[PDB]
Amino acid sequence: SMSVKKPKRDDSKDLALCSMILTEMETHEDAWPFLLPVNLKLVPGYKKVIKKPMDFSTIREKLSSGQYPNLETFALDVRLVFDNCETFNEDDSDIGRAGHNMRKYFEKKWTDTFK
Repeated sequence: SMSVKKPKRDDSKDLALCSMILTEMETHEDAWPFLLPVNLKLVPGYKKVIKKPMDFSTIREKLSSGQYPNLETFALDVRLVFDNCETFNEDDSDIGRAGHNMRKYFEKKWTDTFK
């Protein structure tokens, strides 16, 4: 509360470390469904159904331009990429499997880097 603070966690490396995680996600072989925004002119249903589209290139631009106020808002956009994927794609599809694999990969890197 006022004049009552928990000990200050060192957050000075968060930017760099979120960048590294995102590089590793970008270079995974199963990243291909997630590298670029879904083309809303060419994919029927996407625009209406997915209220908040997100992809790796859009996270990379937000990160590089100081649009993430803290590491939680960064994790929320990465998870949004996978939650979108699950909303639109069957589990038993190449893209559906890609999303589950990438989510697992992300979550482990997140815990190992920060928890």
